[PDB]
Parts: sequence; structure tokens; C-alpha cells
Amino acid sequence: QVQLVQSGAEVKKPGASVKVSCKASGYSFSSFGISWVRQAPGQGLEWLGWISAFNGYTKYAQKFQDRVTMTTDTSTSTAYMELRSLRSDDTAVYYCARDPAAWPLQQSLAWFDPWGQGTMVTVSSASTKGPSVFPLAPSSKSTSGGTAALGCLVKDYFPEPVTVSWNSGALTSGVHTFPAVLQSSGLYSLSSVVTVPSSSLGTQTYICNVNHKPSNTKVDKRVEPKS
Amino acid sequence: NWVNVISDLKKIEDLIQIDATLYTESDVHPSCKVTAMKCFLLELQVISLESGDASIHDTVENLIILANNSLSTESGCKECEELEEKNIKEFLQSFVHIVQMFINT
Amino acid sequence: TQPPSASGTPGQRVTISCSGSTNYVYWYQQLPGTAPKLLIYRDRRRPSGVPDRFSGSKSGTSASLAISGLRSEDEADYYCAWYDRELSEWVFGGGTKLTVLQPKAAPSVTLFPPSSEELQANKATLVCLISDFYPGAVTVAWKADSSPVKAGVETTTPSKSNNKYAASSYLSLTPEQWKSHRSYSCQVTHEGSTVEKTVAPT
Repeated sequence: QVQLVQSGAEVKKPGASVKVSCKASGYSFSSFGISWVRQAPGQGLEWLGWISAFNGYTKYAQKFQDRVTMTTDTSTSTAYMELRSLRSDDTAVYYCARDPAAWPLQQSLAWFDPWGQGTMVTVSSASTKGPSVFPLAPSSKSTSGGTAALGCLVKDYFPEPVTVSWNSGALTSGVHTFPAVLQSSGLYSLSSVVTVPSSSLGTQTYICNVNHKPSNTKVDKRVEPKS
Repeated sequence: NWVNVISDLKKIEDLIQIDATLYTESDVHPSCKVTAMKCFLLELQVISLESGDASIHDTVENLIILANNSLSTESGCKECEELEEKNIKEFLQSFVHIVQMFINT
Repeated sequence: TQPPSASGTPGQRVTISCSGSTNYVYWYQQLPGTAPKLLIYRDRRRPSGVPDRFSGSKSGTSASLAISGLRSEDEADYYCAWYDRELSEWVFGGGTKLTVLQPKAAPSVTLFPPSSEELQANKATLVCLISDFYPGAVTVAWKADSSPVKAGVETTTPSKSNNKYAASSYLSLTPEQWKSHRSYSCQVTHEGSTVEKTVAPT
């Protein structure tokens, strides 16, 4: 059994540094190499570069050569990835993969097998920030079909995650909490919706319960038809 | 060191009983020979890749450890990509040979 | 260069194209929430543990990933790779999302204007909540009055609890920005079919 096991999710400010690790198991880490690839959210794979776990020789991709530093530690069978002068668009899951090349010339005929689980890295010029919960009231413009839609909009929190229940786990029906959106501002915002009976409105009471443990904030908001 | 690698070549040149084609060299210029070995060493792994085998992985691994460390560059040499493409038979044997050259040196 | 999207029915034989201008091409499979895994190497070859169903070919100036016997398990992103001998670097295809089908469905779109309360914050967020759609791929275009807008827009990649996908899109304006227009429209596009919602600072 062969494994690569990487470090944990990181959160960093612009101009800062990250050091991602990649621990090797089940083989002779040192006879081979490591290739690093990354994946911006909802986007493609880009190879960062490579390192011989044997000689420490490296090969950086033009796009990164200015800020990466790959190394390895024969003793801990660990490769390291260090990216500096972090910028916003460095927000990405970084992977490692075993690479059969211990020597640069070989590296052209390389394959990547296997791969680490990866390491999310988020570059945000912010710190911990509680949510701001605003109601998304139902209307004759958000209804209907005997069914109305309503929820809560959770703005400019940090970091992740927020958790939304409704009526304290009670109402779980056509409830849907959407995934967050990392805004240019380096703050998160999301939404929780829930399709109700157009008729229970103005009667039944719906409260979304926003839970942000990182910031110690728990918010309860009653969502009701606008007037 | 280089002699150990010959013995390991046999285990595999065996354990194999197919496969495809590897980049091999026999026009082996002494003066281009460490490059030839590197190519061989890579190719070698193409066998581990195809073979689900555990024992042959352990073997190519043992071999790489030997080879790698022995080595531990040159000019005008041929890239790996531009080498002859021979069978798992000729590759192995062609490997055996290039080890000999290293040996007499 | 590969198509971003590929569709297939179970048991179907599907094909993914990785084209361009000519050497060796490799394929990697990235199952949904996992890390990529090696599928195909040196054009044709299959590492051990990679099903018959999976096969690769190179023809003309373009290689492709022939995946047969299709299953749902095969639902993933397929990336081809190659080594730019000129750049001395590894490069990746842009990828091809591959969806293994299991029903179908349209999108339910709801446009929420900024709550009275958010305006108090001196902000205004338009929220377009897109739901109950399969397959999970939509295009979201925003309009200020009549004139299409790109600025202040943030849309999430569809996720999944009906098995039916759902995505979200927010437009960010100023309270003045909002009141400075007659109307605002959210418009989502699903499988060439387009459903548009509206709102007015009234």
C-alpha cells in the first residue's frame, strides 16, 4: 500500500506564505520524485513543478518559479511545497503526486501516481468575522404553486463554515443550504432556502438558525412576508 | 553495486511470465552512458506500472536504490524519447549489458 | 484542448477528445470530491487496476479517452496531460466534466431583491436561487434594466438533496445602484432553455 498524506487546510493573507507538506508511505520515497499540481476552485489542474526525492533537484513551472520552493526530507519521507508572496488567486487545493523521475532528464516521461488528498489554501486579507443575517422574505413574486420560497442570506463571514438549519432542525423539507461564495473581499457569504406551503405563510413561523462556530456567533432570524 | 543489479534483472526478466515497448539503447557510447542508465531506470518502472505485482515493484525498487546511488552528467547524448523501442526481453537484456559497461569502470 | 462537457448514458460508450498540435498524452480521472488518479499513460497504456472499459488512442493531432461500458461510478472530470518539450513543462487539458445520466429536469429560479433591512446596511444584494435541475449545468446572466451586467456577480458551481442540482447567484449593488434602475433581471440557462426572473425597486 502506497500513500501520500498531506497537511491540513490553510488560511493566509496576501503577501504571506504557505508551506504544504506531503508525507509518503509504503515505498522508497527517496528513490523517486514528487510532482505538485494545483486546482483553483471550480477550475483546472496546473502543474507547479517537480522535485527529486533523491537529489533535491527541481523543476519549476514558469508561472511559479518566482515564488515556489520545493524541498524534501529523506528522514521524514516528506516533500514540502512553499509558495510565497501569496496573492488572492493562489486560493486553491494543492496536490502532490509520486513521480517516477529522480533525475531531471527522466521527468519528461513522467506519470503521476498516486496523489495526495490535497490541501486547500485560501488567501484572504481577513480574519474571523461573524455572519450578518438578512431575511429573504417570501412574496407573490417568490411564490408559488401552493408553494412559496424563503430563506436567509448570510453575509461577509470568515472563515468557514457556517451552518444553517431551520426551526431548529425541525423543518428539513425542501430546505436547501447553498455553498458559500468567496467574494473579492475575502469574505464568505451564502444562502439557505426552503420551500414551504404557500398557505402556512402568515401563519406558520419559520426561523432560520445560522450557526458560525469559528466566530462564536449563533443567529436566529424569523423570515416573514414583506409588507 | 552494479553487479547486484544484474541479479535483480533476472528475477524480473522472469516474474514477468506480457507487455509493451520500452526505450532501449545498445549503441551505448561510454560517453553517453549515465544518460542511458537514467532512461533505463525510468522505463524499468513502466513494468511496475503495468504489473500489479508487489514483488516486482520491490525488485525494481531495490534496483533503483542501487543504481541511483551508484550514479550519485554528460553532453551530446540522445534523449530517452529518441531511443529504440524494444520488447520486455531485449530491454532487460539491453539493461544487463549497459550495467557491464558501468562495471568495467 | 478538450470539451468542457461530456454526456453519457449507462452502458454507453463515450469519448473524450484531447486535441491540438503535435508527443505522449496521459489521462487522469478526478472523481468528484477526490484527488485525480492516473487512468492512462503513454497514450494507450493502462496501469494495473484500470478497467478494460478504459482505453486511449492517438490519431492525427489529437488523442482521446475512450470509456466504454459506462457506469455512474465513472462520473467525473477527465483531464489529459502532456509534456511541452519546448517549455520543458507539464501541461493539462482544461478538462471535461462527464455526467452519467439518471433522469432529467428543469430549473426553478427565484429572484430575491434586497431586503429592506440590508438597504439599511447601505448595501444591496440580489439573490438568484436556482434549483431542482438536472443535469447540473447552468448559465447565469444578469441584467440591469435592459442592459446586461457582469459586475458584482457571484455564482456558485452547482452542488446537490433531490439528486437534483442547485446553484446560486448574487448581484452586488449600492442602494443607489438599485434605485437607479427601473428593473433587474436574473436569467438562467439550462440545456439551451432559458428562464428569466425580474425585480423592481418598488
